[PDB]
Amino acid sequence: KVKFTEEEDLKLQQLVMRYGAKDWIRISQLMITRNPRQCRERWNNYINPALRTDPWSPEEDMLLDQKYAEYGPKWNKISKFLKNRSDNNIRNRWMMIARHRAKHQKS
DNA sequence: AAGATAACGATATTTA
DNA sequence: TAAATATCGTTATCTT
Repeated sequence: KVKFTEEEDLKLQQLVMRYGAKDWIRISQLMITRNPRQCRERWNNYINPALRTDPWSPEEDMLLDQKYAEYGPKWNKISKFLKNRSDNNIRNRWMMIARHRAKHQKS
C-alpha cells in the first residue's frame, strides 16, 4: 500500500550505480508507481549521507534559527552548511524538534 | 495506544 | 508556456 521496501531499497543502490544519478527514468521503467524524483529522494536521504547518531546539536539548533529566516525553507541550501543531514531528514526533524522547542502549555 | 520515522504524490518555482 | 526538479505534507506502519 505504501510502496517500497528493504528489498527494493537494496536494488536502488545497484540501479544508481549502473544507471547513474540522473537517468532515474531507467529505474522508473521497473518502478512506475512512484515519482522518479522520490527514488532519488531515498538514495539522497539514506545511502548518500549518514543521518544517524542522533539529530543535530543545540549549536546547530540555535544556528538554524538564523540559517532559515534568511533563506526561507531552503533546507536544500542549509544542508550544505551542515555537512551531515539531508532534506527530508532535516525538514522532518525540524518539525519534530519544534514540537518540543515550542513547549507545552497546560497550567 | 501514542509517538516517531519514512516515502510517495503534488504544488510551486525555476529553467529551458 | 510547458516541462522538470526539490521540498513539502500527510498517512501508514512499526517500535517502544
